[PDB]
Amino acid sequence: GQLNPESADLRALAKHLYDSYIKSFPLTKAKARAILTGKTTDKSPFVIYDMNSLMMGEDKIKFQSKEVAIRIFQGCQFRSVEAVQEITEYAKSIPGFVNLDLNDQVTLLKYGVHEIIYTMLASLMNKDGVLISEGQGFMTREFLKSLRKPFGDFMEPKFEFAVKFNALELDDSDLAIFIAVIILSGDRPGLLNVKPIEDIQDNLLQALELQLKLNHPESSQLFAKLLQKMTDLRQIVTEHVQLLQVIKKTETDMSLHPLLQEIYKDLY
Amino acid sequence: SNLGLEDIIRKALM
Ligand SMILES: *c1ccc([N+](=O)[O-])cc1C(=O)Nc1ccc(C#N)nc1
Repeated sequence: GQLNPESADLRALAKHLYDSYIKSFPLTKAKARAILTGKTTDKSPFVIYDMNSLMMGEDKIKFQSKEVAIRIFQGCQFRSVEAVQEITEYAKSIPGFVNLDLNDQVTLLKYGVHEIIYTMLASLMNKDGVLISEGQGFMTREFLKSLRKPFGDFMEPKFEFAVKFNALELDDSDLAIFIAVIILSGDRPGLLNVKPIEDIQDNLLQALELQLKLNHPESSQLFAKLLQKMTDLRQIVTEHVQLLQVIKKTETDMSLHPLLQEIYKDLY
Repeated sequence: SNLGLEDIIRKALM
């Protein structure tokens, strides 16, 4: 590798994406990691690890279909509108994106927002649980897993991804390019002009590859390992359709504590 | 839900 004009431009693109990333996403990985590792003295979050601590934490949890799981999905998808608008605003900063066909812009985003939301949810997760209520609470992984079916199986595949994705130790500089690569995926069904999309992603992939070489000297094949994580992201999104059919076939008890219903609406 | 998201995205792109 050499520091030539082309590498200089790729560093300028990584900086441009990072600055736009910071403007668009107020909840960065660094802020989440500071809370999870206790480095922030300003927002020590409450820990919800069982039904007893859940009812003691009624203070912090701040509060239309009939099925509980459907109402959870409707609510978290409504709560996720601000994230979708932030991802869409970030996409406008990707050089060449707004020049693409408008129908392709909508198609690229409507498939991409789900995978990006899961990527940023991993920043809120460690092996023990996930942050909720804007970092004011901490919901443990095993407590979620212990809830009655089908709710007990909702989040566990996401924790398994998050543990493997966080082991790559990406920072917000890395994530800014990775998010842009996800958006410019030429394989989305219904795309009209795949060629101009891949031309942009080719540029983003070069900028990502150089960023990872500069930022992670002790990671062999980090570029490849990170691209393989997109397979795990896609499978999680795909399995949400299957999760709907599990609900329509469960005639057992589907009632959930109202505080738990509110916590799930802050997830995805 | 899907066209709802497409309309959210269309409005945000304006
Ligand atoms: C919302 C709240 C909680 C969960 N969960 O615990 O699994 C999921 C959701 C949700 O709406 N998830 C979701 C919606 C749409 C798509 C897509 N495409 N993937 C996932």
